[PDB]
Amino acid sequence: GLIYGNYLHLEKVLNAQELQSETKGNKIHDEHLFIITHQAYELWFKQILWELDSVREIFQNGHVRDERNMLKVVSRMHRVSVILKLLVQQFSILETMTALDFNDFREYLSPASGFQSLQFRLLENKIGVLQNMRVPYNRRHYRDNFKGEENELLLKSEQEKTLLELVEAWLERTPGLEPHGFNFWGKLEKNITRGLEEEFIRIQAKEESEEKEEQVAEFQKQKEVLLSLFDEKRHEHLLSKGERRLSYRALQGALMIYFYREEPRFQVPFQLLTSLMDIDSLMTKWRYNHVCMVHRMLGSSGYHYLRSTVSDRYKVFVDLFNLSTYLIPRHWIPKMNPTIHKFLEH
Amino acid sequence: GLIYGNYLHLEKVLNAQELQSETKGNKIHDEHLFIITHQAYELWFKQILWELDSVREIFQNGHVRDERNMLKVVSRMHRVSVILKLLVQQFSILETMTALDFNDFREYLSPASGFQSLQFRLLENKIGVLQNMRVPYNRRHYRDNFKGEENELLLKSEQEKTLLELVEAWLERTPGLEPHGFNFWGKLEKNITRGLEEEFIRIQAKEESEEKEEQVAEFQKQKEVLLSLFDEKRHEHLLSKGERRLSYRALQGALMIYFYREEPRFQVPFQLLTSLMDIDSLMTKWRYNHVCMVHRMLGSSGYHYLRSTVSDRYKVFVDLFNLSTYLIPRHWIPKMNPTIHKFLEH
Amino acid sequence: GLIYGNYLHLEKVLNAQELQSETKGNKIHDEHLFIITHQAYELWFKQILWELDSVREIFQNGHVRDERNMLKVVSRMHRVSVILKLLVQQFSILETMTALDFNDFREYLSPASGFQSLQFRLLENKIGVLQNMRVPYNRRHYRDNFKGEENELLLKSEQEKTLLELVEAWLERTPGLEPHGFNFWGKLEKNITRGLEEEFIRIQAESEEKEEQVAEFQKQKEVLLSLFDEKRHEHLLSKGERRLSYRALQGALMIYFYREEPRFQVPFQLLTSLMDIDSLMTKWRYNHVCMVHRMLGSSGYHYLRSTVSDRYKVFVDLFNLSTYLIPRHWIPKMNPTIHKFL
Amino acid sequence: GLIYGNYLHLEKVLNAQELQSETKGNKIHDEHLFIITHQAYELWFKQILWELDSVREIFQNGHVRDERNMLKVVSRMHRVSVILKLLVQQFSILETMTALDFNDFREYLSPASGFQSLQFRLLENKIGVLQNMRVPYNRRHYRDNFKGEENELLLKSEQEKTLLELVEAWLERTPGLEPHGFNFWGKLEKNITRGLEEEFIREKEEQVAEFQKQKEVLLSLFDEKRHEHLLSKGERRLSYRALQGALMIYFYREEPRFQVPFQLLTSLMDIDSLMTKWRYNHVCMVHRMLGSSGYHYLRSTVSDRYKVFVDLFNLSTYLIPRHWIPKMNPTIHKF
Ligand code: HEM
Ligand code: HEM
Ligand code: HEM
Ligand code: HEM
Ligand SMILES: c1ccc2c(-c3ccc4c(c3)nnn4CCN3CCNCC3)c[nH]c2c1
Ligand SMILES: c1ccc2c(-c3ccc4c(c3)nnn4CCN3CCNCC3)c[nH]c2c1
Ligand SMILES: c1ccc2c(-c3ccc4c(c3)nnn4CCN3CCNCC3)c[nH]c2c1
Ligand SMILES: c1ccc2c(-c3ccc4c(c3)nnn4CCN3CCNCC3)c[nH]c2c1
Ligand SMILES: C[C@](N)(Cc1c[nH]c2ccccc12)C(=O)O
Ligand SMILES: C[C@](N)(Cc1c[nH]c2ccccc12)C(=O)O
Ligand SMILES: C[C@](N)(Cc1c[nH]c2ccccc12)C(=O)O
Ligand SMILES: C[C@](N)(Cc1c[nH]c2ccccc12)C(=O)O
Repeated sequence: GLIYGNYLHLEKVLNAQELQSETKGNKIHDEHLFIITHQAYELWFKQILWELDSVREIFQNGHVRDERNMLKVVSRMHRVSVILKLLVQQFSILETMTALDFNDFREYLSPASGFQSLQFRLLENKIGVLQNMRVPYNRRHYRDNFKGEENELLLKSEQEKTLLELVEAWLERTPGLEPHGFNFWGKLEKNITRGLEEEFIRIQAKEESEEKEEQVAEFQKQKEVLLSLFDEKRHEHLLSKGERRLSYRALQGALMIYFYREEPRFQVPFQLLTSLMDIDSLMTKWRYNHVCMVHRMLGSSGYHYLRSTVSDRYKVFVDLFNLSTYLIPRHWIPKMNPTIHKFLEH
Repeated sequence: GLIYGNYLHLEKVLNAQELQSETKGNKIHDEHLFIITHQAYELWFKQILWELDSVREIFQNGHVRDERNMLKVVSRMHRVSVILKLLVQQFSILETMTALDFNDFREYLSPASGFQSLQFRLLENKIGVLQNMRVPYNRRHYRDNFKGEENELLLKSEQEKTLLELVEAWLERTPGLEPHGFNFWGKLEKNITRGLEEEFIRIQAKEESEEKEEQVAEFQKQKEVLLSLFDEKRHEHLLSKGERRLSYRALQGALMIYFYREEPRFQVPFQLLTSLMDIDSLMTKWRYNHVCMVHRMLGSSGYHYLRSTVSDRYKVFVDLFNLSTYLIPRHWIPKMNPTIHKFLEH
Repeated sequence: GLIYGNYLHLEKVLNAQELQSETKGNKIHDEHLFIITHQAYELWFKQILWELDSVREIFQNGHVRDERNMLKVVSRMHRVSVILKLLVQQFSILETMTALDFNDFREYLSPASGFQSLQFRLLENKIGVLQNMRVPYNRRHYRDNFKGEENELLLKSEQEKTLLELVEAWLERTPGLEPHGFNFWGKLEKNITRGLEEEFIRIQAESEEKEEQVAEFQKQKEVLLSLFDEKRHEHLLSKGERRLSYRALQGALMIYFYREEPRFQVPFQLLTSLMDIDSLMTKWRYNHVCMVHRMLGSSGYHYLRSTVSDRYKVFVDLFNLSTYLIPRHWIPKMNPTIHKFL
Repeated sequence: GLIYGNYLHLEKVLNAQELQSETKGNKIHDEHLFIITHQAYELWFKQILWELDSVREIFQNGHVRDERNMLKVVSRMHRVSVILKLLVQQFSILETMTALDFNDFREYLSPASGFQSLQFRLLENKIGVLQNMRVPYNRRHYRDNFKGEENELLLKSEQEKTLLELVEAWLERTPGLEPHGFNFWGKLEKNITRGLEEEFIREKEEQVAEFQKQKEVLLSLFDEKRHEHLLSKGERRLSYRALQGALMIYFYREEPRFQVPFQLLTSLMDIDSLMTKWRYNHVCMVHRMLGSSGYHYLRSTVSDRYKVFVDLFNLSTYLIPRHWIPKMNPTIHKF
């Protein structure tokens, strides 16, 4: 019969700790911590990949089309964000190691680095970090540090469909964008154009003041932004610059879901969007906590490379965050009368 | 040169995941989570054992006598409590698994259980959980479930000196208890006896009242407690009953440190005492969070056994917690005379 | 315009700290911490009541009948559990206060206690802690400590519909229980009866294993069939060992088993959140007890230790549905025919 | 006798919630959360100020000279770190509010802002954030937004001695720096110079290239003028002597007299870290709520211009082999 230690293959897991300081005849106690910490990180990366790959497959193989599967999708994404939340907290363990003490074994580590985490890279890639959007380290590609089946895996990760791509595809199919249907984008442009007109009238009416002057300038700004939403070419341009990532139609789908999130069919889809943003947030918080530690340990340069990874260029779903820019009054939102509610009702 | 994956023997760590559901031709997704969670726990237990064993050795080998080593001792104990804090939070990850989903692979796990965690047992033992006071599960001894070098290791863990025993030894050597020296115990008994007398007079003077009675009743209770501290035989009795764990002299040492904690030589010792209590607390919080989950997963015998492990019967440093019972007014505390104070400097 | 400090009425919030040790001419530093900690707890209790009362209203006014409201309901319940998670962590702040230091101002507190938190009680009540099932303190009822409008509010809180009651009501209306419809309960009894038989046949196929298998089977059979004894339920209900109506229990199990069906996805989330709130409330109680121990020693401790029991778990029924888990293949197949109803 | 609600003045605390959305006849549910969150933050800031001011006083009144007070000092600093850790987690509560929902009451807030947290500013100042090194928002001074007793308090907070200043003073008095005593700085320069030479005596090019880099850094430690210059720029904060005291404590931390002082240094760095983490978590949220200047201004607060104890972090840069560290034989350890 099956025993715990065997079920968990602890013969492997708990015989994987080799202090290099010890191997070279100068055992340093805190090296053990350094080893375990990373090994735990790698376990959890493996788990995250497990969840993420599973969700990619649900999209890739069209199961997501069957909306019964949305609960599973959101659960696993949420689980990823829970794991990441932990991985952030896990830095607290390694903060128990002083720089002075780390200094006593750092030499036996050269020339190895976290940079060589295949899994971390797989994770970046599978979520949808693009190579053109990557900061080079020492003017080199991240993959040039990897060889063999490893380089092969990393390629597959780059070449196979990312979560971003798969979500984009799914977002494009969001119900309500059909011009022959609810014509969301049309109704939205109209309602915003109308609404803005109304507002300008209001402001013009205001008695010549400095508040008014301010309100006028504000209006100009908002009007610009709000209408920029309907400039597909602006989008295509911002896409090429990598300031956006999602297709124009995917963006429409996402905003559809934002605005109509209470409608039954969009309740769990809205949760998914939230979770995708959570993953981006937590990944960046991981990067920041990593930076903050490397600083404490090595001083001021990897530090600056790392500091550069704490940017929106590494946020895959930055588009979802930026939909907050285009928030309008609720009353401007195209009406979902019972008439046109049925298509979003399950 | 050295590569990350090799340094961390990831060839082992990341090839230790064997879904039994998959091995029996019915892969269940959430099983992977269950495996990784446990594997992470076991990594961290290993680290805790590493820290704990190191601190045990510092005591057993008299390095703790050189007070330079106190910083190291407290840091590592604190590190243990930081890890435990994390392990408690780690349950949040496994709470992402529904009971319904766990039910879909629980069959392939029989007859294995967490009970078979050698390391968890080693940890209990090395801290100082006593078998005499271990709740039996289904009329079984915990060790009877283990065989081979495992059973051997568990025995060694039981027989070799525990942290409690080693701390006890060290506490017995606490400066200030010397009757021919500061005579803390003597001065304390005197000051308490005197103080209590004084209070009684205060109350006796009061006029008969329900208040007076309420006060007299309280005084009797306090007097009882405070004086029970000087009944060595009561202690020896409670020791045999396992309601206390520390020698009478170790108890004196601990209270010495509590009362004079601001004195330089006692500052880090007091920190150590705090950390020992923290470890007990977090260990029991681990047990409670484990229970809370087994309930959500299996419903309500195991559950009840587990609920019973969340008791003071498992609290190794219960004596340190209970020194709060014997708090006296500050002014009752034997004054540290300038000459005397010298013995607590470095 | 509006100023931050005024918007937040900080003239009140940040002039509410009066050290009693200082008022009596012996200021103790750590008293300040003790005050702030509690004040923060109370702020968050107020917020929890705000969320909880809002959700109660959505149920009581029948808005929950319109399923567009489910996202809001689950978000606010989830928000409650997030606040509670914080309130648990908040104990870590007060653990920075030593018992020795607390001892230096404890006297100036008498005879006040956390016990007198009106809000904590309102929260217990509004979730659905029953007075009859409350552990007595000092051989007396919790409310005897309260007077005036406070006692009045506490009564209202006890008498007005609890979250449990309102969820019960809603669970009773769960689709699928209709005997004329999917007849879940019927199909379930049948499928379990059948499934158990099939297992016995497997088992009937002598060994140590066999001995074990049959013992397991016996209990499982007992448990699973006990589910269909409405009388046992009504009995356990009167004993307060269960809380939900038998019909509500059917609704809940319906949702468990068919949770992936779109209409049940967010409802299942709600059930999970209700259990989370119970769990976190218990974790708060445990962390409270653990601290009172470190501070006062060894007995309110014992009273408190008694509050960490199933007597205080309002949705214990939802936790215990794990007992009645069956193989997936036993679950009545959700008719593609009528699937559209769900 | 005393009642809980009265002891805690809950008549004030629990009657301080005024939804502006409600005051203007359009109550929005999530506004309540926004209010409470901030109120909780402010309570905890008050507590932090209480701890911090107490520690400042222990330094300023010379009690820290009596080393029995070090336990109290480190406990309270650690307590600050624990509160800050909580305040970081507290953002998770407000993350339960969607941008869509926040949008429904944001209007009733104009023109109010977190910027106007007197306490947050008092906290920045009392720790030792320098005004000249503060990034302007909208080409404006932070204090310009405050008037009355508030502006007065903020000034006092700027003018009275900061934690940094008080720690600096104390670090300068670290035992061991006496040239006539252990003569740490000399022993250090000597041992380093010697060891570096030996290394030179000993890919090879890259190693030599690295050695040159190393040597540069290590020797830069003894350039008092470089330091004084970097000090005036505000790229460093501590006096040259305080820096020596700190490094003394780093290297000899195991020595009993330095055990708790080393803990203090660690905690000062922890407070810097946690303050920055607060700033970052605030940013990461304003982004999800407002989208996009504020975000970027805030991203600028995650600069080391806001790290008061940056000197303590950077002592990791000047790390030598242990065997280079001047030996503390008990005779000269007697202290
Ligand atoms: C003492 C603690 C640590 C130090 C000093 C440290 C140092 C560094 C440095 C300097 C780099 C930049 C590449 C290089 O120059 O070698 C780096 C990158 C990295 N580290 Fe760490 N690290 C630490 C802990 C960790 C931990 C716990 C993880 C967990 C897996 C980790 C994972 C990584 C990863 C994945 C990268 C590449 C990041 C990217 O390219 O965006 N490191 N680390
Ligand atoms: C699905 C999650 C879990 C379930 C259902 C579960 C179930 C159980 C049960 C029923 C027991 C009591 C003994 C028995 O009946 O075999 C037990 C004990 C134990 N479990 Fe778990 N467990 C879970 C997760 C974990 C995790 C994450 C750990 C991490 C190491 C763990 C470690 C243990 C240990 C060490 C014991 C023995 C405790 C003692 O004897 O004091 N379990 N578990
Ligand atoms: C020094 C810290 C604390 C001590 C010593 C303490 C002590 C006690 C004691 C002894 C009781 C039992 C009733 C009594 O005998 O007076 C109690 C109950 C209670 N305490 Fe605390 N407490 C502490 C912190 C807190 C905090 C931070 C809260 C936050 C609100 C709190 C809330 C309560 C509540 C609500 C009760 C009633 C609980 C129930 O009946 O189930 N206490 N406390
Ligand atoms: C909906 C949530 C929040 C939003 C949208 C928000 C927005 C902003 C913005 C845009 C700024 C930049 C200054 C300005 O434009 O007025 C700011 C600054 C600030 N916020 Fe917030 N904030 C939020 C929550 C909080 C919370 C919970 C705190 C906690 C008290 C807080 C404290 C501050 C502080 C202290 C500043 C000034 C920071 C500095 O100057 O470094 N905010 N906030
Ligand atoms: C396993 C092994 C090593 C690491 C590191 C890591 C990375 C860089 C390190 C280091 C540890 N100790 N010193 N350095 C020097 C920094 N150099 C190295 C590369 N060239 C320029 C920067 C992090 N995680 C690990 C896991
Ligand atoms: C690895 C493997 C298994 C586990 C468990 C665990 C423990 C008990 C379990 C279980 C999983 N699934 N069903 N049970 C039945 C409980 N019974 C068994 C003994 N007789 C009464 C209770 C926890 N962690 C694990 C790690
Ligand atoms: C505000 C004020 C006080 C509290 C307490 C609290 C409650 C009871 C306490 C206490 C603190 N310190 N000692 N006790 C004594 C416990 N018993 C003794 C026997 N008679 C009844 C009281 C918790 N939160 C508070 C907030
Ligand atoms: C109480 C009241 C408001 C706040 C904010 C806060 C600050 C600025 C906000 C906001 C909320 N919502 N929108 N803005 C606009 C940002 N503008 C203002 C200045 N001009 C450029 C940026 C945070 N905490 C609060 C507490
Ligand atoms: C049938 C569909 N699930 C349509 C779809 C796409 N994105 C959505 C978001 C919310 C609701 C529905 C959708 C599909 O084609 O996947
Ligand atoms: C020399 C000594 N380390 C003395 C000692 C024992 N316990 C203590 C507690 C606090 C301070 C000192 C001690 C020893 O005998 O180990
Ligand atoms: C229309 C309805 N909301 C039906 C209902 C009740 N409970 C449920 C649980 C899950 C799904 C639907 C329901 C009502 O009658 O309120
Ligand atoms: C006597 C002294 N406490 C000297 C002092 C300053 N910093 C220190 C650090 C560690 C040890 C001692 C000191 C004082 O003058 O305050």
